[PDB]
Amino acid sequence: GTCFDADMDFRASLKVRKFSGNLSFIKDTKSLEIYILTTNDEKARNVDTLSGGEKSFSQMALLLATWKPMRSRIIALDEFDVFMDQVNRKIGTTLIVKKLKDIARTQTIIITPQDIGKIADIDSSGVSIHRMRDP
Amino acid sequence: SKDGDPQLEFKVLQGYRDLESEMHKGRAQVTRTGDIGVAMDNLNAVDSLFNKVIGIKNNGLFAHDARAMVSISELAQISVRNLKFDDSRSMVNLENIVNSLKRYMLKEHFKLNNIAENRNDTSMRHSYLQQFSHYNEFSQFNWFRIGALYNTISKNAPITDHLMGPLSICFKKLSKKLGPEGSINLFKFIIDPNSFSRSIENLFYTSFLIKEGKLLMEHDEEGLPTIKIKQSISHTDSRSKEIERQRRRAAHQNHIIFQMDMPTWRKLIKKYNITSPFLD
Amino acid sequence: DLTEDLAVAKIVKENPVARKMVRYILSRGESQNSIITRNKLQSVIHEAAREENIAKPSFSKMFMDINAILYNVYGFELQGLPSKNNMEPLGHRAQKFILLNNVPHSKNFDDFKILQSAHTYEELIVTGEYIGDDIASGTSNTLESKLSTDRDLVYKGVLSVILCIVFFSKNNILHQELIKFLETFGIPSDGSKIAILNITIEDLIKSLEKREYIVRLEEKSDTDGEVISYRIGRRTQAELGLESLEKLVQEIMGLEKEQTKSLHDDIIKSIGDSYSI
Amino acid sequence: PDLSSFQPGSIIKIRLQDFVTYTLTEFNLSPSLNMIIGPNGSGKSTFVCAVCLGLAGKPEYIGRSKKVE
Amino acid sequence: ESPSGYIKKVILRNFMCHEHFELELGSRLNFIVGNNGSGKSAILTAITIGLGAKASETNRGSSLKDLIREGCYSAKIILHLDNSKYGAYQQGIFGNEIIVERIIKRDGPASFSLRSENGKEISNKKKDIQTVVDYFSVPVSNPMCFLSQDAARSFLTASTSQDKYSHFMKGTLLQEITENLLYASAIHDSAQENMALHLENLKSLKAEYEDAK
Amino acid sequence: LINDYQVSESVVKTLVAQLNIQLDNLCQFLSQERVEEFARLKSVKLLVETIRSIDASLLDVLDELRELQGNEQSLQKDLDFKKAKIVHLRQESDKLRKS
Amino acid sequence: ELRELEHTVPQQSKDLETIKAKLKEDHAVLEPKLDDIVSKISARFARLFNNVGSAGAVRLEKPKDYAEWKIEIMVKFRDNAPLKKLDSHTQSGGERAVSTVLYMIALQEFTSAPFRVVDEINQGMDSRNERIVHKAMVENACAENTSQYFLITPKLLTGLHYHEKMRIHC
Amino acid sequence: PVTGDATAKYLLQYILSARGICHENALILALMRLETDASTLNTEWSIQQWVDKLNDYINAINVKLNLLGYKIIRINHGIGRNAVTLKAKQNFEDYAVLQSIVLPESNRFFVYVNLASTEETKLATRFNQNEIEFMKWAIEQFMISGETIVEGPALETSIIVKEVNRILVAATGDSNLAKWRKFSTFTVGSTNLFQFQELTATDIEDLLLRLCELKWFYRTQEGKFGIDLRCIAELEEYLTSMYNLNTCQNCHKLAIQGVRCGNESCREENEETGENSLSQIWHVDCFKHYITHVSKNCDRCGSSLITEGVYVI
Repeated sequence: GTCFDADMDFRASLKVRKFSGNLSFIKDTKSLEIYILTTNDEKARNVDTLSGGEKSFSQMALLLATWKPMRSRIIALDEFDVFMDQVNRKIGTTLIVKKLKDIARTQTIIITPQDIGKIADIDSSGVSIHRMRDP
Repeated sequence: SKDGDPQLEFKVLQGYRDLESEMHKGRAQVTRTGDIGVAMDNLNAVDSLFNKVIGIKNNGLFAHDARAMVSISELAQISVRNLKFDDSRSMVNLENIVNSLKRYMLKEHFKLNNIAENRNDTSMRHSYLQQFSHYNEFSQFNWFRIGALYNTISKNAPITDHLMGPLSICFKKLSKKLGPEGSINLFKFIIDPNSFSRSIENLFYTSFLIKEGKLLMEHDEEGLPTIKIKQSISHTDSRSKEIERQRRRAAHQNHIIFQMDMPTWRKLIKKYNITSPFLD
Repeated sequence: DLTEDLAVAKIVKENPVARKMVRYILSRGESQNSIITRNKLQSVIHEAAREENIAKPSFSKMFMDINAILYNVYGFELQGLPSKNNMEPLGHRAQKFILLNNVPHSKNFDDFKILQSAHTYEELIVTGEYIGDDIASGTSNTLESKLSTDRDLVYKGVLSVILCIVFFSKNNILHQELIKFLETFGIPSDGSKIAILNITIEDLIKSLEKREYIVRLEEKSDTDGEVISYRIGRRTQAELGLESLEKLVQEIMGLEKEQTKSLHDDIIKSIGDSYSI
Repeated sequence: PDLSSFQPGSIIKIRLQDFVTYTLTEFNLSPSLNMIIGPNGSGKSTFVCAVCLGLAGKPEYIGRSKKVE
Repeated sequence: ESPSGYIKKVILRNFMCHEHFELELGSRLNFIVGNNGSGKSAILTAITIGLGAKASETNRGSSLKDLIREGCYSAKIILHLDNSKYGAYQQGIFGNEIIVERIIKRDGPASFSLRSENGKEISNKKKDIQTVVDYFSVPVSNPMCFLSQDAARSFLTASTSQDKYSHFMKGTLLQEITENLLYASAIHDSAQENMALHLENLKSLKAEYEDAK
Repeated sequence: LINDYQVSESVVKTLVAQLNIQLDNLCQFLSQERVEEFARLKSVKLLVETIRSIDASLLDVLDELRELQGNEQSLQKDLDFKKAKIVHLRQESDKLRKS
Repeated sequence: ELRELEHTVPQQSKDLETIKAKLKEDHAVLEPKLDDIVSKISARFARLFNNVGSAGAVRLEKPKDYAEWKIEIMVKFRDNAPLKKLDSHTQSGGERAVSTVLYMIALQEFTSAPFRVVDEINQGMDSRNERIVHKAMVENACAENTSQYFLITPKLLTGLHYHEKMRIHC
Repeated sequence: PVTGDATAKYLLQYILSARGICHENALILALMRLETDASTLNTEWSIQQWVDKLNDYINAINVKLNLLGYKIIRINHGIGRNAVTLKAKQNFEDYAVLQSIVLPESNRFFVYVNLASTEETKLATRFNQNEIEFMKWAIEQFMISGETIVEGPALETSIIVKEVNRILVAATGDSNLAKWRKFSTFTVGSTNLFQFQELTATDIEDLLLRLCELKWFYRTQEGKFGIDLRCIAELEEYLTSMYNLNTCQNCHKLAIQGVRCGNESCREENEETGENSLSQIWHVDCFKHYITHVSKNCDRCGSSLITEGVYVI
């Protein structure tokens, strides 16, 4: 059931970036193979042959699919790593916002060192941004 | 969603949370009275709870179930050996010996957890040893007792420490010799005749001086950096210089992307009237 | 007391080499709680005789004088270790000697000192810690405490528990048996250093068998491979007397003193063939 | 210069053309010590990318760029 | 519609990051923009402490003394959650908002406080606060319930098959249930060999029982 | 252009690996992300990295002794089985008295 | 079948004893090389911490099983804090980066590769530690036939210690 | 010999089981237990005769040890009168043998020591020659770092400053110039002792741990390594013959803690180090006895109490 839920959440998250993917969980060798479709490939390939931004996107999608089966009301995330590119980090942030503002059964407390109030819109409902005094 | 209504999960969570406490508080009575029927009722209740869980996934109670079953199994397998081998004759084997040798509970429960275990339940002198087989680690038994008991009352060995017998038997020197009041431009070290590879020496070291925090230097309209020989504090402590560098770095720093291969570079030597390189 | 003390002053003033050798024996026996052999004794006494250009005296009289001095000044006595191949203690014939007092033990000082040691232990390892650089306060030993090592005391405790384990093991314990015993006690044998002993179990047992506290037995066969047994050393037999082990087991049991009877025979039958007497 | 002064696998001359932003790189390397002390963004990242791509390594390992182009 | 139990206001009293803090958090999403010298966040540690999560799982402080602000003796943390929407926990007596408060002093164990909407104290035992934080399906024993900086920076650099599979197995409770199952199998083998020894002893006692019939 | 002979990427890889300098080796090239990764590395992988940096013969002998340790552990289980077989031999002596 | 087992046990027993003998001989011949390696790296560790002034130690853990052979790094940066393992809980990222770069420069003479490449060390840290590390590397590089070292610093500082072997370049 | 020599050997064994060093109260209660183990119980006995007979027995055994070569030297303590016992849990154990076990004045200790300097009999107690030289170098660094040239106004507060301030306000309560900006710290080299050449770090660090837990080195609340009372009682003349160290107004008392000012009128300049290197040094107890008696002014050619009060760490 958890594998099915992770697969459906993965495909739902990848449909935002007009991509198609699936999961393949095997317990014989304890390895997880992920197939991701590129922009123009007509075939889903492994994430090892993908770019850094696509790898970060797949990692974020896997994290979302692993966290989705939980029913926790309040969660928190602070000091996210910046190994990914800014052009991909922006798309990942918009994807996170669009996925977390649709459902109201879960409340998230995101802590980002960079500015989000300037690059992202404010009129979008379900988004609350706050700042403190710079030390 | 009726499938997995939170009241069922809350109820089973509270049931596990107080059942584990009941087991932890009744393991002593189970060991003393020797009646495993309490563990049987616990297993029956666990099976019933799991049957009510069947249909909805719940991974939180699995760890508690594993802990309960491992505790019951170890308690049974230890009480079977610690039980009297005969109906009347209480066989004092090596197990009873190691139990009576590891019966000290002065700190691991009396001081670490601030709990006082009960002491009420020839042949009956065997039910006070099964409740002392849950160490799972070495820093719980008071080895210090048997340590201090040795060489004092049992071995009476003279432990005396002997006294202390064997003990009782390149650019810095150039800037200094140039003078602190003397100021030299950054474009003076680059101009070198008969060599077209020495112009990449100083342009990477004197990039900016406002970060150094010496003084407020005037911003040039052309964009070339400026530098003035001034005294700098030097201390052995790392933090004393770190806080100073951090407070000096608080000033504004110009970030210009100017870069070029020195167009009309011969105009520098016209005013800098130098031919030999300053650096040796 | 003045008559006995003055008699020691006469035999000490007669030859300072006696004082020299008795203080050397005391230092060698108290520095690392080690043993002394006979040949070393003759070598050091000959060195002292050649240094102080005095003819070498007899052996029995010198041994008696050393015993009297160490018994009247510090209360100790140099006890000789009986031979293993031969087995009356050989006072002037044995090849191994050890210092040990011959005083009747008290019955309240042990309780007070163990109560004080427990009061300290309540503070030493709070939350699984250890005194020293970890503890903020520098006076970790409270400037006054009857432990004096904080390292060798738990070592002596482990030694005593090993002695009891081998005692109740019919004087014949297997290496795997003691390994699993230390495992169920809590001391791992996977090779990790002990947080308090700062040594492994194999180095500990090899230093113990080197300390002559335990004797190893090696046997070779076809189906058993390399079997190793452990025996009680003669030093333990000379140190731990019958009343000493009786008090030890009655303190370990922690029962009433009225049931002390009929237990001496049980202890004798459980220790097995451990004493040559 | 010397045989024992240069360890096996050492590079002496640096020649970068039409690759780095400066496009004209001639760096002098010494067997004693070589340091690059400058401000951020002056071209240190480009220099390390050039010297690691001279080995023809994987561009995704450093994470600076996706492809060689 | 959004269920109750969500955070509304956050305040920190005598804390290392912010000795005097005040902020409002929405029900749908909460975004915080700022910089911190230390690796720990400004509100994550206080929220995890107030919700019942131990500092050992957060790996932020080695001891409880370092979490206290320097210059003060007690560290006060207050939490405010709304109960006006669906899924209220005794809204009649606890009002529209349930306030939980935890005080961490230098000496002795940490102090707690359970306040209603008016601010009156009801109880002090940890079982009550554990129940009120577990009723809203908020698990504090799961380290993935609150994503820290170290866990995030270690999971983001795990974009390979084996490490991804190990991280997925190390999810909320997958690693826990797998290790529980393997330990159950191991204790089953040990119990079965112990019962084989007991069966040998019972065969001896039955050979003796031929003298009891 | 090596010795006036056109090569490919694999030739450059083996040539640079033969000169004891590599990019995958964490003791020859470091960066911010690589330093942060090396700081959080376990001790066993740190030992593997060190033995890779010093001498591959250490890797060979280490894997050899590891597989031989696994083999001797399997043989320890085998000798436990043969001890069980000795107990079965005692049972067979009892059955021989029965016969 | 037990007589057949009696037939089959001698070769398995001699294989057991031969494997045990080869294990013990391999351990005996492997101990000296790892011992000298760890002693040399600990000597370099102590020398570099004497040069920088901080405190630290490195010890090799040798369990009974060789599969879990682990090496520990015990660094004590703070005077009040006792000896602590290298982790993110005891110290911040700066001390961890310092330990990593000193461990990298320690294994420089043992590695056969000539040049060491490191960069991005002064990110939010005091440049005094990096200056001390650079001056220690300079003092260690005064000898002949020394390994090449490439140092890249995000920032710079004036009033430091210079040598005749360094040259400013872009 | 049934009770006299018996109790003498008992007290000697009890004082040796504590690494030579033992509290006066500890020996007093030990002798209480000895005298209760006698034939009759002595209830009508006050503390003065008890400590008198205790000192008498200590002398009667010290003469014997001197006839053998050792000695039991009694010295005072640096920490003040009412602060040596207020450390933690004055009496560990109630279960008092007598109806009352109290002692207001307890500042004198006892340490096992000899008089021979060569000692050709002993070669190594628990450490070989390398560690012997290491300990010698550590003692040399501790001695050479006793004096300072400049101190900070930090006013570190662990043990002695509060005691000396309490003594000052008990004698003359002003609390105006007691916070002096100059100190005299003898305990130096916490992390400086880590700098060693021929050995590794783990061995020296755990050997230093074993030393400070073997009653040979003491630390402070901050963790400052120092030289405890055992060494200053054992190395009586070794700390004065090698390096000139001054004593108090008594016969011979090595002062490591107490009061020391030496502002400008230092002693003779035979050596390069000043700050009263020949005389004019008092302990905390000696300073309390001086300020509570006649001649409140110091004997160093005039020195007011305002400039005095310098802490000696």
